[PDB]
Amino acid sequence: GTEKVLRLVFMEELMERARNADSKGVSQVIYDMIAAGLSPGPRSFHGFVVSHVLNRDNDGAMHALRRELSEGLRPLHETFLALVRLFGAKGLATRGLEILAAMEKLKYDIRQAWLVLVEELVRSNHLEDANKVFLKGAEGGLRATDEIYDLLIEQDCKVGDHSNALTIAYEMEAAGRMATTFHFNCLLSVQATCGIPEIAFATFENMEYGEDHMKPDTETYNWVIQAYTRAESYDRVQDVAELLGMMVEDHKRVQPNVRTYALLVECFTKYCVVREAIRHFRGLKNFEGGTQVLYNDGKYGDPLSLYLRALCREGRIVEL
Amino acid sequence: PHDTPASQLELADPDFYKIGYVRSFRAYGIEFREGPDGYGVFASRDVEPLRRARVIMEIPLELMLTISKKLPWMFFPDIIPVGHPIFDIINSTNPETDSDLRLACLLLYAFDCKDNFWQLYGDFLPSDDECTSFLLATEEDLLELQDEKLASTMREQQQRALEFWEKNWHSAVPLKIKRLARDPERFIWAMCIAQSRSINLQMRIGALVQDANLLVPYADMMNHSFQPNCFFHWRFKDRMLEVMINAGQRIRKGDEMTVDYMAGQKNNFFMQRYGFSSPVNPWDVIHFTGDAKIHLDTFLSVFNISGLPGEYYHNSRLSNDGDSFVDGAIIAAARTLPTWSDGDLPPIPSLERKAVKELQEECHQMLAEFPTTSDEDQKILDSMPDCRRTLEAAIKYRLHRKLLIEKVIQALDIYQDRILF
Amino acid sequence: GLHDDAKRILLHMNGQGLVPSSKVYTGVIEAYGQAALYEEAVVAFNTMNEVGSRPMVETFNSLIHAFAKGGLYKESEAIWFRMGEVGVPRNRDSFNGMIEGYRQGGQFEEAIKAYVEMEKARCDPDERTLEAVLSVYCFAGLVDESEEQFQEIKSLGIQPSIICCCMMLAIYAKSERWNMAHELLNDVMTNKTSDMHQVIGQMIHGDFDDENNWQMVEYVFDKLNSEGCGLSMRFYNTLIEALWWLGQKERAARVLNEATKRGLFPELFRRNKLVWSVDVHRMWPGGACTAISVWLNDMEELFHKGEELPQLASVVVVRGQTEKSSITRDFPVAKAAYSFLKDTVSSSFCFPGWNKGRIVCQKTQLKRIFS
Repeated sequence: GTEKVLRLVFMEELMERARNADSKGVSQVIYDMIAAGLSPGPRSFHGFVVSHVLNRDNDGAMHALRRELSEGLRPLHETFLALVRLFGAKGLATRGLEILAAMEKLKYDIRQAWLVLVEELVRSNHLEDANKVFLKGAEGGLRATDEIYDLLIEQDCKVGDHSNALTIAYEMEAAGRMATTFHFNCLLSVQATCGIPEIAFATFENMEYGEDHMKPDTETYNWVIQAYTRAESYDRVQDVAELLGMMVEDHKRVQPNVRTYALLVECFTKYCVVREAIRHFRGLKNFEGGTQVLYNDGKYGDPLSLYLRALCREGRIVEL
Repeated sequence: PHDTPASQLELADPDFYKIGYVRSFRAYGIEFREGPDGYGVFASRDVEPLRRARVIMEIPLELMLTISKKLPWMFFPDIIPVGHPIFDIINSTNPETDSDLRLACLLLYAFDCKDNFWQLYGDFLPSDDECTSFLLATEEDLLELQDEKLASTMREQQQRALEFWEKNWHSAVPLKIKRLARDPERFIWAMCIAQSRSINLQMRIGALVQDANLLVPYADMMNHSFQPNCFFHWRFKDRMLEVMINAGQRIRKGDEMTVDYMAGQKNNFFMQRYGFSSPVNPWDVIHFTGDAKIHLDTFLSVFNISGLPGEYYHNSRLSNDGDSFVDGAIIAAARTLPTWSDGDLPPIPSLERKAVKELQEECHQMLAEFPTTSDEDQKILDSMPDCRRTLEAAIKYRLHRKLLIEKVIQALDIYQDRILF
Repeated sequence: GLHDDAKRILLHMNGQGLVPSSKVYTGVIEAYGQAALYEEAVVAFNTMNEVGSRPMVETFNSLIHAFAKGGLYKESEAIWFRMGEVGVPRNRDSFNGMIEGYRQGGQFEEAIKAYVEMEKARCDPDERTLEAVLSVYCFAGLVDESEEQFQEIKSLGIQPSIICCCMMLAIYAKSERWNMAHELLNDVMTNKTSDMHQVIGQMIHGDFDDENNWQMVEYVFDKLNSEGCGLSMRFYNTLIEALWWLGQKERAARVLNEATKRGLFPELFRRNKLVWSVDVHRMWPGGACTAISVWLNDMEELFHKGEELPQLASVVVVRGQTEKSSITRDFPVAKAAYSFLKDTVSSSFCFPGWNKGRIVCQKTQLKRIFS
């Protein structure tokens, strides 16, 4: 009973110094326990580790972990979790994997720690490191949460890495979770800027003739219209018309937006289809900022200017 | 003679297996043993961890009763002829809420329908006395439940059953309907059999894939467990329901084959639908209004719980035997206990001690709320060896809840002790 | 004996992207052992093994010297087996450290066994080893064997070494004699070979306690600190043993206060709200008596202040792997500590249950013994 009474008073100051991030005070308390005869435990070095972590110091935390391991006591799961979080914040993916292997040889479950590692690596802007760590974990046999899948896919598609996004999608579908319209739209966001209008159309046909959860949305039609419109190899004008005809699904939430009208006007302008271009520009006028969206920063030939020139040349000056 | 859970029971009648066998039901590696609680399935062969699942039961579709879930009522075991008013009774029901009524009507008609497997299978079904469902329970049992919500819900379900019987089975009804359930007790027993032995699975016959509620023979004789050894898979080519052992699990001779009903439900739903309660239920919720909050991470650490909040298991590899205090009860406690997690801030011993003492006070209050103790309930249980199954289920539910509260108190005490090491 | 400076040097070398060397790790583990920080030296050696550097004989003998200062003979056997396995050849300094580790703790026969092993492998034992052999009979109750070893050393010895002469004088002091055999004690001042012997010879036995004279003995003390700090601690310990047992008990108190000035004996006093303890792990029985007396006298400095008492007042005696054992009686420092506590104060200091390698007193008990 007396040993518990002493351990209470000692651990009180230990945890207080740990929560106020005084590593020197924690070492003093540990040496005080050593002198008073109270042998340290996995809970004592936990305070030292978290005190080193809260001060964004990694070498001190590694020294504390090595001291705890030399003490003959198995480290707690919280200590390894904090070390993994610190390594993910800094960006040391290899040391994080070493910590994960150290947890695995100690029979600890490494799923939650691996998820925290990949999440911190994504947050720390180390996207490729998080991707390769996730691939290693998937090859190992571990599973991931849906939020991790969505975050990885979205970040890889925003960066422009379609390969890792497709690999993560394949691993997700292998793990039992099917893909929804969000993942397909994220993939098409990268597939449209390739320059080949047939790689996006394959995904569009996969979505269209698939299940209800993976059915296309307005963003999908917009991406495929952008892919077909900005081609550089062939005509691709009847393709846009057939895609617009397929886009005619009133009671399927498939309604046009500003991007749809802008892309349709641009396409019909580039191919001298002035009547349908005016038809869609009349709809684009109703949205606020639609002409600004049509002028897509001037990167693609100023489609608004091309529309104005097409109106001027034929003589339809009232529409001008 | 090694002591095994199968050895304590007695083997079942040869006929029970035979009626299924002549109709193509096949069982591989399992034995049916009857007992005081009822029939159960046990293993008769040592199975090492397998790469893939092994089929212990193959149950054809022609021995089952199946009703579709959605509005178009499709009976693939089509035993109801066209124009029969039993279909008029079945269709005159709400599609979403009440599904046991249609299954009860179908079971009654199958009992009436000639050359049907259920006519022979009904003899092995539990009788009104053997049934443990709370639909066949007196007001004394509902009062002994000591829970007003559950008693009220069961009374409301009994009232619904009586009202449905009085509406559909009126005097002017044809004789073919009247012979189905002449007395309301027969309809209540049919509803009990439907509720306590219903399986919700997705089945594919031909080109149609649908979800339906089915009454499958020889698959309802498997008891309930939260760590199952088998699961109900469907085979569309042979149009049979197959029970397969989980892959990577080792089954030894004498073990009891078990399946999971309602994975993730409290003991209230179990006691409501199947009339059963388990003290090791990992999904039980205890409503604590105390402002105190324990630390979740340190709790799972001291009790060696690993995994995400959606999947909790005791890592017995780190456990190195010893601690057997850990079970589904402490998992349900950690799930229901108020917890706080703020990054990597370390817990304070004084605050956690105040929290656990407040939690112990609240738990003692809640235990004093019930006008009984664990010892009194156990003594009442052992005092009555032969009695109504409903009263035994009620006192067992009370004892299980009291033991859960006591184990929560003990786990909080062990946490307070081990946190200071 | 710099500990913080070693940590700063290690941190700067790590930041510079340069791995340390065997000599750097040797110096680090030596400094960590000087401050009784055994765990830090152990983890430093483990990092030196993991980083890829191969531990040489110097690393292992530094480790055995660090472990020998407090008599950690159990880890000495482990590091000796590791030396035998790794392939490094053992040297005379390692054997001397092992003998000193045996002498500081228990198992006195193992010291003469290690000397026999010296003789077997043609170790050619040196002067330090011969002083350790003389100390072998010193700890045990053998005054007869102290004379023959002193003569065997003097056969080749130029003059009685200061540490050796002080140890022989302490041996004579253990024998029941008030002023007999004090001619060897007074030979210190008469002998002119050592300036220390000239100045402190009257100090050790006589009145050199004069303040100006004390300034001179202070000069003689600070002039010999450059020996390496390994033997200067031994010199101060022998001086403490000589002054207290068969001399003015108050006179020995100055030597400990003198050593505290330059930091020769750190880790001795630890003061904090939770615990107040005195570590006597590396000190000899007379040093233990002097330190416990000074500590119990400093307990009275809080009397007029009425300061908060520590939750546990402890006296560290043995800090090693063998703490959780029943070999507490064999340790000589434990004998002197328990004897002094039993004689001078009430029987309120006892070996506790949480650890058997120290002697502790509760706050309520320390308040009672203080009154």
